[PDB]
Amino acid sequence: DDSGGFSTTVSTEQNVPDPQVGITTMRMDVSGVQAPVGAITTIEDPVLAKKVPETFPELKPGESRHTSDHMSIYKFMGRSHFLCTFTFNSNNKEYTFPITLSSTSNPPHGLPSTLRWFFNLFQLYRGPLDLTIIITGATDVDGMAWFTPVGLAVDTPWVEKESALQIDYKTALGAVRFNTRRTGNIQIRLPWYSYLYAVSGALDGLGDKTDSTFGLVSIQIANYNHSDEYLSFSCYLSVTEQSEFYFPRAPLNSNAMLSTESM
Amino acid sequence: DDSGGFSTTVSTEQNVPDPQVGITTMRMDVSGVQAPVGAITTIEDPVLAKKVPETFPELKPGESRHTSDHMSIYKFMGRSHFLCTFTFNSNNKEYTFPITLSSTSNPPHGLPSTLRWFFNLFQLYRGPLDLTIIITGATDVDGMAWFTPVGLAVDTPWVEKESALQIDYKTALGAVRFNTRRTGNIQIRLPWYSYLYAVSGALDGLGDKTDSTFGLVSIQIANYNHSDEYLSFSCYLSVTEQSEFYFPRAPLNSNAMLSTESM
Amino acid sequence: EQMIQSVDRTAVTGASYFTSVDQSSVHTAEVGSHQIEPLKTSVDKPGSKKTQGEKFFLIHSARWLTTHALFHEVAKLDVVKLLYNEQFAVQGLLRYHTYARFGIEIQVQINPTPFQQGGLICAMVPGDQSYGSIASLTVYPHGLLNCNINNVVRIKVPFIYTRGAYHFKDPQYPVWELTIRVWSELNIGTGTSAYTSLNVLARFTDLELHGLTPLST
Amino acid sequence: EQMIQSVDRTAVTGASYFTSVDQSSVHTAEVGSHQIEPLKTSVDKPGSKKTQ
Ligand SMILES: [Cl-]
Ligand SMILES: [Cl-]
Ligand SMILES: [Cl-]
Ligand SMILES: [Cl-]
Repeated sequence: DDSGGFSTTVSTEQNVPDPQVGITTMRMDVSGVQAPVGAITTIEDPVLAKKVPETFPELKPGESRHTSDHMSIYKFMGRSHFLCTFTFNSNNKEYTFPITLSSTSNPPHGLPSTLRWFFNLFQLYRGPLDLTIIITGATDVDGMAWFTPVGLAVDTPWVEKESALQIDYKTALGAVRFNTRRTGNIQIRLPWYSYLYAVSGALDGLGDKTDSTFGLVSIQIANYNHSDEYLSFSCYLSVTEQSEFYFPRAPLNSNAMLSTESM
Repeated sequence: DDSGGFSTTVSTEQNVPDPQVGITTMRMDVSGVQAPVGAITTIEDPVLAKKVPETFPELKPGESRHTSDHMSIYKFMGRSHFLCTFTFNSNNKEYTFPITLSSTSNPPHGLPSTLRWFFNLFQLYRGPLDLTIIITGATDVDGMAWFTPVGLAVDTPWVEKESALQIDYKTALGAVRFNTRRTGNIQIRLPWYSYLYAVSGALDGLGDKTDSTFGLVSIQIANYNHSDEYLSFSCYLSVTEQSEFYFPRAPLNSNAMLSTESM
Repeated sequence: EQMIQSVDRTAVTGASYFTSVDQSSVHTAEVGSHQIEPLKTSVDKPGSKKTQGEKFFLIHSARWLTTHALFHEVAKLDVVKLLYNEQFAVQGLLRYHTYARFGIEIQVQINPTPFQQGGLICAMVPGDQSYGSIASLTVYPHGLLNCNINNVVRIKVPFIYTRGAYHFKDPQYPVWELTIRVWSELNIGTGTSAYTSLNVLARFTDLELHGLTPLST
Repeated sequence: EQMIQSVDRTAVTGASYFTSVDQSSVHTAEVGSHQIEPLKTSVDKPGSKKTQ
């Protein structure tokens, strides 16, 4: 140990990341007609506990019928999962929602379902995210959206109100404009712009207010005479290849897994 | 600088020990018919100040007529100088005097004349010392003497009294016995036995009580019917080649140079 | 033509994080040099970052009882925060640097008499336990204790945080929250001691200190 | 021993028939350099003794 420490017994890796593949394949038997020594061990000892488990004679499983391995985070979370949804009531108004891993913030004012679950499987996250948002209802409604990084000015969260920000400021942080008639959906990438090294969901109050946020999104409508239908917005997030995940946590207990029950 | 320090100007040795010999010899002119650049300098600057002084044209001095260099500490202090003197009044009594560099302790209860002067020219001393003591007066008086190291039991200093120490103990520290009739003088070497690295004269109270002492000498008489003459003892010390002297101090000012005025 | 030496006006000196600019300077005087003890006055490694900072210290110590129900938290500790305290030498380093990053080594030990039975689990959890499943604590760098088996466990981890370092004087959120819970109720036979005390040891590893500061809070 | 740069007191500047002697001088600051029109703004010989 370079830290000036010494020991007589060893120190092996405990709970090592990505140990085996997630699809049945051959990376004979898997164990058999020999003697299952891995049927007994002293779990308290980290070394011994890694001894491969084996109890009876088995054969090699074989090959899975499907191409890709569904257990590769990149591919799994590659399926843009649900994030949140809101609805505009008056014209020339705006909504601003934060992207917060916080296990504390319960939906709708917080991370829901899968996304909630996923982001609490590990301690640190960093890297871009591909947000995609679906428009529901209205038509011929001009709209705009911008990504605001943690620690900067931005209209009050989880609240529909008249923007209090200079058009200049908004556009300046990089923004996008669209119209319900011509589209009905937007898929744009959110940058890893933060003064932190990474963000986390599992935290306590204080840090849970600064270090638990990727950033924020703000959507502002225009030309929406409410003589028209209603205007709904739904947001979904998908992890990118440039996204990283460090240190595995114990998954959230079921009682804390919540979902925004609707339809 | 290995200490993580940096500088732009240099750092030369200041006041270097044993710079030149002490006897006129050639270790042409010493300076002349050139230009005395060493006639001017900025004494405040350590470097410049070392520039060799020269004001006028001089010739080489030549050779001294005497063999040895009187300025070599070893040879100079090689002349056993005066230390102290005391006189016994009753029989079967003993005297114990400490060898203390302390500039504080004024004689007779302290270092006198030359020895006083010398031991304050530098900060640290260590190494054996050749003590030699002259007996005056009486005769057929059996006597004994022993060297006691700093920090151990020993009869009360600067005081004539009846010893309070086991004959065993005394002899144990290494002792010597003699008789006035057969001799009248004793030259024995004092060892560098101390728990310290070195001792010093210039100190303040506290340390001036523990770290300012080589050790102590104790002389005990016997068979001295005071119907006889008086018994006087005189001690002198001479530095040995195994003696070391570290770091030069500013010499004691004259007012502090004291001598035990007698005859 | 002979040039005659004149002092060097301007100059710059300093050491570590202290610099001086002097306009009416002169050279520096030095005497003698560094001496090495031919006979050392002390044989221990001379003080160093590792000596004083990367060594072990007793953090907290509690009791584990027969009364403690399953999953009972026998201890919840802000490991880092705990070390930062006059009580331990490492403070001397922390007390003067604003931030620092590092790894940790934890040693937890107890002394159950073979007539006792049951066990505990010790986990190094970053930040807060949040709402993680108590039953899945094994996921975190952990150590399991079983009376019939071991009476000690050791865990070693690197720097894991959202920030590039921890701020002592005024932290954001604890780096590590070491949790110790009852993994299997501690029962015994009539007469045996109904408890066992427990201690926790901690030390920094690869201690990177940054920014000397005079503050204290 | 590292020598540390200190300005050059005295100096002499000028152009054509004008000279200056300065005692508490310093160096001259300049930016960019002469540019030649890749597309001339005028095609006549630049003014010269002969021109005029
Ligand atoms: Cl409003
Ligand atoms: Cl006679
Ligand atoms: Cl007496
Ligand atoms: Cl005789």
